[PDB]
Amino acid sequence: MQPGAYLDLAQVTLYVFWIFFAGLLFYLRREDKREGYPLVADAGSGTRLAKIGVPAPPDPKTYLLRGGATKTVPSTSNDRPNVALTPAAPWPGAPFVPTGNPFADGVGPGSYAQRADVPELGLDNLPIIVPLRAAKGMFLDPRDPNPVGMPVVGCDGVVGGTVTEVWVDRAEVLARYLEVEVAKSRKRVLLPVPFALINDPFGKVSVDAIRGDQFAGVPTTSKGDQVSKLEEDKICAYYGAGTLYAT
Amino acid sequence: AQYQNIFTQVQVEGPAYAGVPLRPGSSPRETQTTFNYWLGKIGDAQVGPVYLGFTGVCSLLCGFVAIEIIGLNMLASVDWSPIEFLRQFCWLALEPPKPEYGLTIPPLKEGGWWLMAGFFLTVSIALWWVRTYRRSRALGMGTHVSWAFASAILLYLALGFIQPLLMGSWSEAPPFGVFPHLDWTNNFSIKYGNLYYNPFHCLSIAFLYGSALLFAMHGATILAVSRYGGEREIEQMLDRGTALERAALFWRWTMGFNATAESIHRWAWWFAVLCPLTGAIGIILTGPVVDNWFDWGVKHGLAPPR
Amino acid sequence: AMLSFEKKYRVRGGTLIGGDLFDFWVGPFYVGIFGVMTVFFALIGIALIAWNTALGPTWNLWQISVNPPDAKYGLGFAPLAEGGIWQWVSICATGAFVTWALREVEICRKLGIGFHVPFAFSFAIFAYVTLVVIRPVLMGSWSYGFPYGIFTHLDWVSNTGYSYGQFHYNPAHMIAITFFFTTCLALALHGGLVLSALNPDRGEPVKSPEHENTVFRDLVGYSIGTIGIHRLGLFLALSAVFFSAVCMIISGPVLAEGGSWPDWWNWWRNLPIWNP
Amino acid sequence: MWRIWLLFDPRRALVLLFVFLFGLAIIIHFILLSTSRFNWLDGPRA
Amino acid sequence: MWRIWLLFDPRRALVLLFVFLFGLAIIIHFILLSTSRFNWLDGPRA
Amino acid sequence: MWRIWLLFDPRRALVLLFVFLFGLAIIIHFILLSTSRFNWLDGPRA
Amino acid sequence: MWRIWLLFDPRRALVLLFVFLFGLAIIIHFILLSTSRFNWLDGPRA
Amino acid sequence: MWRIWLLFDPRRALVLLFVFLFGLAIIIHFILLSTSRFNWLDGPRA
Amino acid sequence: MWRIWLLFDPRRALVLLFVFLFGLAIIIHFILLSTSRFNWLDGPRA
Amino acid sequence: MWRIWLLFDPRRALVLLFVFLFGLAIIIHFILLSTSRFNWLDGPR
Amino acid sequence: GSISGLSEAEAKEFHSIFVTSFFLFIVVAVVAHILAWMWRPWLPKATGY
Amino acid sequence: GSISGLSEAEAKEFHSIFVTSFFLFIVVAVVAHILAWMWRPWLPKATGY
Amino acid sequence: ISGLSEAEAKEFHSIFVTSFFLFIVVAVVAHILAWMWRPWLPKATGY
Amino acid sequence: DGSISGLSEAEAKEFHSIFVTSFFLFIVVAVVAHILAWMWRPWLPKATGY
Amino acid sequence: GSISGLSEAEAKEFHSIFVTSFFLFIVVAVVAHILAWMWRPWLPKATGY
Ligand SMILES: CCCCCCCCCCCCCCCCCC(=O)OC[C@H](COP(=O)([O-])OCC(O)COP(=O)([O-])OC[C@@H](COC(=O)CCCCCCCCCCCCCCCCC)OC(=O)CCCCCCCCCCCCCCCCC)OC(=O)CCCCCCCCCCCCCCCCC
Ligand code: BCL
Ligand code: BCL
Ligand SMILES: CC[C@H]1c2cc3[nH]c4c(c3C)C(=O)[C@H](C(=O)OC)c4c3nc(cc4[nH]c(cc(n2)[C@@H]1C)c(C(C)=O)c4C)[C@@H](C)[C@@H]3CCC(=O)OC/C=C(\C)CCC[C@@H](C)CCC[C@@H](C)CCCC(C)C
Ligand SMILES: COC1=C(OC)C(=O)C(C/C=C(/C)CC/C=C(\C)CC/C=C(\C)CC/C=C(\C)CC/C=C(\C)CC/C=C(\C)CC/C=C(/C)CC/C=C(\C)CC/C=C(\C)CCC=C(C)C)=C(C)C1=O
Ligand SMILES: CC(C)C/C=C/[C@@H](C)C/C=C/[C@@H](C)CCC[C@@H](C)CCCC[C@H](C)CCC[C@@H](C)CCC[C@@H](C)CCCC(C)(C)O
Ligand SMILES: CCCCCCCCCCCCO[C@@H]1O[C@H](CO)[C@@H](O[C@H]2O[C@H](CO)[C@@H](O)[C@H](O)[C@H]2O)[C@H](O)[C@H]1O
Ligand SMILES: [Fe+3]
Repeated sequence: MQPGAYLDLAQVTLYVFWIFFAGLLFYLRREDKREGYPLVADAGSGTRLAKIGVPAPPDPKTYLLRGGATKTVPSTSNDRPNVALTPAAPWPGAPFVPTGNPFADGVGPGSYAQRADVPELGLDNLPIIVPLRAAKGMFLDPRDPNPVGMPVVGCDGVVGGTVTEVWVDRAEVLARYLEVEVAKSRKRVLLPVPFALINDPFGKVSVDAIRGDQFAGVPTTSKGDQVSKLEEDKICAYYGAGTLYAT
Repeated sequence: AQYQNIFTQVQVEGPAYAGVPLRPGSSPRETQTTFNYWLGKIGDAQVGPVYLGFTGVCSLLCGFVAIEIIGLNMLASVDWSPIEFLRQFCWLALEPPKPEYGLTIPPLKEGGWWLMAGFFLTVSIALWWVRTYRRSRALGMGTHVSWAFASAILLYLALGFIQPLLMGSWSEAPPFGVFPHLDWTNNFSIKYGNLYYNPFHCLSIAFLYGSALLFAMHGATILAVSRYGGEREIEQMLDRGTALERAALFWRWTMGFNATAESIHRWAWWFAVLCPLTGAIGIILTGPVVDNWFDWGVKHGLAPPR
Repeated sequence: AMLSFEKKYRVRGGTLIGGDLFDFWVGPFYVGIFGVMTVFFALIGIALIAWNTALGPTWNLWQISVNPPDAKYGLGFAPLAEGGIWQWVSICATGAFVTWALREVEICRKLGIGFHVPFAFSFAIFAYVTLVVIRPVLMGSWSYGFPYGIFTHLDWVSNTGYSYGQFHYNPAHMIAITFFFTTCLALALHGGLVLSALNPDRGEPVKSPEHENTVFRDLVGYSIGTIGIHRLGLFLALSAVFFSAVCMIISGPVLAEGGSWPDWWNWWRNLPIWNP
Repeated sequence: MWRIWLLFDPRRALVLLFVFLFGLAIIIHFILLSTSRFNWLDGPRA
Repeated sequence: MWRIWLLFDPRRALVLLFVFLFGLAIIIHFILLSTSRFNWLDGPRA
Repeated sequence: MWRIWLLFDPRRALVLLFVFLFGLAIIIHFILLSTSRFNWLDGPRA
Repeated sequence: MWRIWLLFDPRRALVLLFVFLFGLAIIIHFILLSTSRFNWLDGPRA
Repeated sequence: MWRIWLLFDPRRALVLLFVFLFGLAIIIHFILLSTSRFNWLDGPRA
Repeated sequence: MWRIWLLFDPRRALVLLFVFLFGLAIIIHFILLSTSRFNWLDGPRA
Repeated sequence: MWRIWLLFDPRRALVLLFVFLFGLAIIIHFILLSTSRFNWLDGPR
Repeated sequence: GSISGLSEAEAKEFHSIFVTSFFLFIVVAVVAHILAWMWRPWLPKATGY
Repeated sequence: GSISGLSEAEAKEFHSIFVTSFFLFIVVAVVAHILAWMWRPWLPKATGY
Repeated sequence: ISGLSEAEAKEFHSIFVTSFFLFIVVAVVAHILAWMWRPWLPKATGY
Repeated sequence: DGSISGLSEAEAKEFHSIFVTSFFLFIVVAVVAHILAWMWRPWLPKATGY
Repeated sequence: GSISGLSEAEAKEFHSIFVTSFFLFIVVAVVAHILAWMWRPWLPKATGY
């Protein structure tokens, strides 16, 4: 480290940084493995020992919740490991084929997770996803189109129903869902706003994920003024299935 | 499927939100609050309210003292003409002290005003750091934002204070000016060899590039899965839905590994913080330790003798 | 090989070319036909770089360099031993990038999500193509592309920069630098905010988005929201690269190679409001 | 060797074969243009 | 009554065919422009 | 040695093998064409 | 020594072995080609 | 004095103490190696 | 000593050991090859 | 002293110890190799 | 069954065809190499060709 | 069962075929190295070749 | 913890030990040959 | 259903009539301007200059 | 409607108008090219400038 020697302070500092950065990469890859481990072995492999990879998954982590409850991750009860799928070939890495109806079985792009069957409660213990008719003090900013009244068309031009309400998110003010009355049923379903183009044809709402006649199959809510997280996830997955199975 | 989530389609409007009640030990907020239609097209429409207490007011006062010193010197250097001031505003500056004064307090027209402006700007920046820490603590949250801000503060101090100290002269510092400080950057690179061959400069550039890369990736991913409710990153971690599952599986089938709804924000934090840290280290090493970076690169096989 | 929740997503379909022949996984990686193509292109490029290095004087990692052709060849094809290896490595790299983007498109189709990620990668591909294809063509010869070397393309950057007076006065360059620094700032802010909401102070419950709005309304008086921050991040990161590509397009093809950017700004100093 | 169409599907094999052949022809022509003796546009270099 | 348009869909073949054809035309025109003998804009570079 | 086809699907193994062989052939041809003694188009440098 | 296959999957160990061996052979061949004494294409002076 | 461990969990404090001591020892050794009088490998004449 | 295999998985231990040993051997060979005295390919010239 | 293992998981402690030891050993080796008196490969100059 | 999904009969049939094709490939390669050596030999001497 | 999932019979069969192939590979490599030494020797003296 | 029976652990340990020992023997012979080619550990004045 | 744009047939025909008239007046004025500009200084020189 | 949102008769009307407009564009382009050829003929003699 003397003047003239090959070793000097700058390269010592650089190697110190290299060691620190290796440590940081290990820490980050360790934090990355708090969901989805241990792995599920493929076909033709041993199932006696678990596969975890070389950065071993860390110990479970506990979060303190508002009411006083706790939540331990990984969330192993959200996986849904047994579904209606059959392997398309006996070798490892082969895709699966749905045995039944992918819209109702929840596989592929129409797959949902087993979330808690309660609504998100917000900072005052009242549900945040709420119809506008049950949120006192909120309106629709008349500068933008009013979807209430517009008909809804599927990916095939057929009209599936009409818009009767807009479900909003309290504490994050935003339109999250549209309530759709089906054509000939008097029943109500939900349509996620990111799946709809409001005013694509001048007086209509275009949904290019499912065909107009499939709105009858959208899952429904238990109560008419609140939605649980499981129901939200199912309603999103139903429209996600049409991206691949609407044909 | 055809609606990209870039702009809000229909905006919802309600009453203004006062805010979460503050932990005891803080002043009351303000009450003025308004809404903006254009800000609501991309994000949130509510503007305000703001919280001002002791630290924020003192920070603003010191920062304006420094800004006023700089501006009055810029007007005096142009003979107080506002026409000639507006004509060439980006070419004016408050120069650092002259090299013949060391670390003493120089005359006003030769470095004293520069030193006073630097002192008051530094006090302002430290008070704003204290304000970030205090506002984060007053709500029961962590302090990750203030410790990310500390790295930028450290690079600023290395550029203006630490390296001049270790070099023994105030003249090694940048001027207060738009184009003059770019000229100072160029001359700093030219004066100490070639700054491309400073390895910590290379690491800092790598982390800036990776910061842009990762923030583009994260934004695109969250916008792509927002149809399944992906933007609620906090609830998706306490109760994993299908949005984060699809987000993780995309990157797992793409590049072999993935993250969680929380660890990606740690990747973000660290790649953002490591840019000014490595930058400050490289700046502190330049001059006090190494005075010619190309000779260092030739010594360690970075380039042929050329 | 599958995550604990992955099995219900590994369904068949969603390809562009090839049908169900390449519709499988190798470990975690999906393959498709574009995966085969991109690994092929990458391996050919790496083998070509290694062959070009064997013909050179050193195996030093920092001194490896694949140099572009000489200016005497114009926009034609150069001999393999005197510039053609650079051209073929460029072709292979472009192919690898395009096939990577298309494989990402296939993965998006299979999962049922938006196509924002390949669209955002297209901007980086566009910047690379601007650096190695568009600007060399507008200038006249392939000799204007940068070398494929860890420390020789930095010398290319510095020589190109000093070929225009001081490159700091390029206005598109200034806008791009502003966007890059703002992107870094926003990434730090977003990461720290989410981490502080998920890991609160000692003895506190996990916070909510209302706390996240409140902390930035208390700090600076405004908060953009949870979807707004991701929109803004994508916007900033893409605008930086767009304006850097513009910055390089106007330097050389528009402003001559012996000109100065500092003297352009004199258009402001010569306005008749104050010029005489 | 008719047994090849029992292992493969002609509708996809034809696409793959045509793309591969187009790419190979492109490669060979590009390599030929790189030389001086076999350049059929400018001819031999000075 | 050609079965070729029974096993192979035309609307997907035409777009890829047109992409390849347009790319090839662009490539040939560029290669011709980048030469001295067949540059029709000005001519030889003297 | 026929047992190797009880572990690997012959279709995809065959196509991967062909891709590998084509890449290897291309690399060897480039390497030989890049030398001076084994350039079969222009000949030796001299 | 046959017990090594009561621990590792033979099917994937075989592919990993193939990849490792091919990479090693390529590395050695390039190392030889880069030297002067063992360059078997153009010869010593390099 | 044992009451200190009622404020700090021993594991975290012990890890931090070991990291701190190791870093300090490294820095002292390198400072000594930097000089001319206390360089114990090459010796004086720096 | 055999009890260490009741702690660690032997598969991951063996894969880690093999990767580590290959990396160490390759690095030692490359370090020797870059010297003048222990360069066994071109000799002690440089 | 046997109680330290009641405080730290033996697996993590053992892996971290081995990694630290190998890093220290290779760093000392490279520092010695960087000098002139203790360079054992090409010798002093 | 097998990981591949084939039976012993199908495996042996595919193996016979595979060996035949591999052998014709090797034969053509050997002829090409003989022709290339007659064009230009490689492996010079320590002083060159 | 076993960690791999195989039986002893399958392990022994695979090991027989593996050992055979490995030994043929080793023999071919030994012959290649003898020919390569006949073409160029390596391991020079401390003064060169 | 590992998931191994005690007998499996002892058998693995025995086989591991013999493999390690044979590897060490091969390395020692290699080093004897390498020293015969060119010795290292010069004197303070060079080779 | 209805129009993809929202305009009925009558509104469409009216907008089209006004658009055509405006475009035609624009084209006429441009043609006069070009005749005048040619009378000032022509373009399209011979292969050797003006 | 349909995938695009148009009927078959609407599509035929669209196609007729598209074709006739494209045809007028092509004919006026051809006239422009004839004029341009008369001004400055490309494809000149053996060495044109
Ligand atoms: C001074 C130098 C000092 C040293 C420096 C280096 C130090 C070491 C660094 C290590 C870094 C971490 C790597 C992982 C190590 C730990 C692995 C572990 O615990 O388990 C594996 C572990 C998976 O654990 P698992 O899921 O529980 O599975 C357990 C079983 O393995 C599952 O078993 P399975 O049956 O399901 O699958 C088996 C399959 C598993 O395959 C794989 O896992 C494939 C991947 C392997 C790992 C690849 C690691 C690559 C490391 C790259 C390091 C950096 C290179 C940088 C290059 C820069 C170039 C410029 O294959 C095998 O394991 C075969 C093993 C047995 C072979 C037998 C051969 C024949 C023996 C018998 C001969 C004849 C004897 C009898 C003779 C006759 C007697 C009568 O692997 C991973 O987690 C993979 C991801 C790890 C990160 C990868 C990316 C890291 C960054 C790379 C950057 C560079 C670019 C990419 C590489 C480019 C290379 C050129
Ligand atoms: C010719 C010039 C040299 C060069 C000279 C320098 C010098 C000198 C430096 C850099 C630094 C950097 N260079 Mg450089 N750099 C060059 C070429 C490049 C190229 C390129 C493609 O060529 C790139 C991408 C970069 C990029 C970078 C970054 C990696 C790094 C800046 C970090 C940062 O975010 O600071 C921006 C952030 C701060 C400065 C901290 C902010 C301080 C606080 C938080 C802000 C307070 C604002 C206040 C409240 C506002 C009111 C104040 C009053 C109005 C006055 N350089 C060439 C080779 N570069 C810096 C570095 O750290 O490298 C070691 C640095 O000092
Ligand atoms: C003396 C030199 C001049 C200067 C001369 C130049 C020149 C010349 C250039 C720049 C360019 C840039 N300069 Mg400058 N610049 C200077 C000083 C600076 C300073 C500073 C603090 O002083 C900063 C912050 C900058 C910043 C910038 C950016 C605006 C820009 C670099 C970003 C970019 O191009 O993205 C583009 C990103 C890419 C091209 C990435 C491509 C991604 C590809 C597609 C993916 C590759 C994958 C890989 C092959 C495989 C990896 C796989 C592995 C397994 C991991 N310059 C100095 C004053 N600058 C560049 C620019 O604007 O170009 C557009 C540029 O050419
Ligand atoms: C990770 C490193 C990156 C980074 C991070 C970073 N910057 C930060 C933070 C973080 C984490 C903050 O928390 C803090 C902040 O408040 O952000 C909103 C800040 C900040 N970074 C800032 C600027 C900044 N950061 C830069 C760079 C970077 N910051 C890095 C790229 C640069 C560059 C590239 O030059 C600049 C100019 C400020 C906007 C802010 C710190 C404000 C401050 O210190 O104010 C001092 C007060 C004065 C000078 C008085 C005059 C008033 C203004 C001129 C200052 C700005 C005030 C305004 C932000 C709020 C006003 C609110 C009113 C209602 C009172
Ligand atoms: C002739 O020239 C001048 C100029 O023209 C060139 C100027 O234009 C001006 C500027 C005036 C204007 C024309 C602009 C208009 C502005 C005003 C009207 C405001 C007037 C302002 C002043 C007269 C002076 C302003 C000074 C202020 C606001 C306070 C200054 C305080 C310090 C300098 C701190 C002292 C330095 C220390 C202690 C160093 C310590 C290091 C640090 C950086 C940390 C400092 C931190 C603290 C001390 C606070 C910590 C607090 C905590 C932790 C919070 C505790 C909890 C609470 C909530 C309290 C002036 C005055 C001037 O003369
Ligand atoms: C004796 C000790 C105790 C004191 C020292 C204490 C130390 C700690 C000090 C250290 C100081 C260091 C750290 C700081 C170094 C600064 C560099 C890091 C960065 C330089 C800043 C670069 C910017 C681009 C500056 C531009 C500012 C200017 C354009 C604005 C002018 C405003 C005018 C127009 C005011 C409007 C017009 C009117 C008249 C109304 O006002
Ligand atoms: C977050 C910021 C906190 C403060 C950070 C900085 C604290 C100060 C660092 C420790 C001070 C080291 O002490 C500092 O040593 C340097 C380096 O020799 C001396 O600086 C010296 O530089 C050179 C010689 O090297 C001479 O030309 C100069 O005249 C002399 O001053 C300083 O005069 C002394 O102040
Ligand atoms: Fe986020």
